[PDB]
Amino acid sequence: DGTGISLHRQLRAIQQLARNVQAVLGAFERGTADQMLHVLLEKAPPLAL
Amino acid sequence: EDTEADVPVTYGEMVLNGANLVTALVMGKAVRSLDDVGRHLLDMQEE
Repeated sequence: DGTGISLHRQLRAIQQLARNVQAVLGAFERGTADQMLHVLLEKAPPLAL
Repeated sequence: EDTEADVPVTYGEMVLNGANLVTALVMGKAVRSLDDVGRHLLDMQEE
């Protein structure tokens, strides 16, 4: 509506969206590292035997 | 009849600009013509 109420409202959604998209960008950065351990434990029988 | 001639005026307005924003999106109360009151609230106590 060309008012300052609108631009605050417009900017809030982007300040969520950027905060949202930074989460999933860090997610595959985390999730790769999560997956890094799983195939290493599908192998590697324990030390004792 | 005085005349048939009139001198009206154009609109007035107030838009949330100076601190009215901060008093609305952080505080709840938004004073119409805040800054002229807000200065004079800092003016009366020294008189």
